[PDB]
Amino acid sequence: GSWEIDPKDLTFLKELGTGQFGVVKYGKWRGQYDVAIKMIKEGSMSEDEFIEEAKVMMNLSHEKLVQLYGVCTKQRPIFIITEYMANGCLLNYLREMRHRFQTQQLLEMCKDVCEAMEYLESKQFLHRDLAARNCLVNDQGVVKVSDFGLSRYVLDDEYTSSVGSKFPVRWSPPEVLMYSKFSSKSDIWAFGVLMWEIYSLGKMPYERFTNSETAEHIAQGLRLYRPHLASEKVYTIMYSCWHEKADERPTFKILLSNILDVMDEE
Ligand SMILES: *CCC(=O)N(C)CCOc1c(N)ncnc1-c1cc(F)cc(NC(=O)c2ccc(C3CC3)cc2F)c1C
Ligand code: NA
Repeated sequence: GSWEIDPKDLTFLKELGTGQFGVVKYGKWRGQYDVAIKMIKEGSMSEDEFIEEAKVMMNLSHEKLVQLYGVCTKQRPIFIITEYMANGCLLNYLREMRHRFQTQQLLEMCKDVCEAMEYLESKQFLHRDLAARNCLVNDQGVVKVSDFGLSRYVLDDEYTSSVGSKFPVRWSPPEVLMYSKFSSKSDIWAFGVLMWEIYSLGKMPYERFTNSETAEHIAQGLRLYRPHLASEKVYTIMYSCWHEKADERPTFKILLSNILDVMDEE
């Protein structure tokens, strides 16, 4: 009935880990509904800017998005209440079950993310930090996209600056690195890297390079190799995401149609 949640309705049960804004806890809303509670660390977020734009994020609704339930702002620290995902982040899930993953399950993961991204693209809403660490897995093995657009409110120069140690260089196209030009085509690039993370079973992209060496090699035309579990058709799809020219990259609508074609073929 309102996006402002009463913190007295929340029960804190277990710490889930730490994100870009600090501690995130698992809990219950009104003792029944499972929730993730982000406890926004002091000085980690542009809180006023986030609160002013929160309603747009609140209205984003799709089955493949980790839902934003509401906020607790009449306090300090503020809370962000989200959908809880029982299997945690995709990156750790891939690493934990690595040699038990089948190619059909890997394709299904790509499809789930692609559907979420096709929806964000239709809303002209940028994720800005799409990667396996920012995708979550529910109890049914469904992959959902998490923390879309939250990148904009980070107060941490190491993360927001392209020359910073926490900036997601390995998921960034050249126009983001050089010109800070974010678009649905920069999310396309990150999605290609994410497909590679899925098919490589959670390997770090360009592991033999530093962040600076990655940016340099990519600018010179180097691309991620075909993972062992990726077929020629799967590699063609992820590779199409890495066109040097943003306008020559496919849309998420085109990517989804290509993923469904591979699914129907196998
Ligand atoms: C990858 C490891 C892992 O499993 N983690 C971090 C736990 C996932 O836990 C979780 C669950 N199970 N459901 C919903 N939400 C979470 C969650 C927990 C956590 F500790 C951190 C986060 N992520 C963030 O808070 C986060 C990360 C990155 C960014 C970048 C600026 C965009 C923002 C942000 F809020 C989650 C989602
Ligand atoms: Na192979």
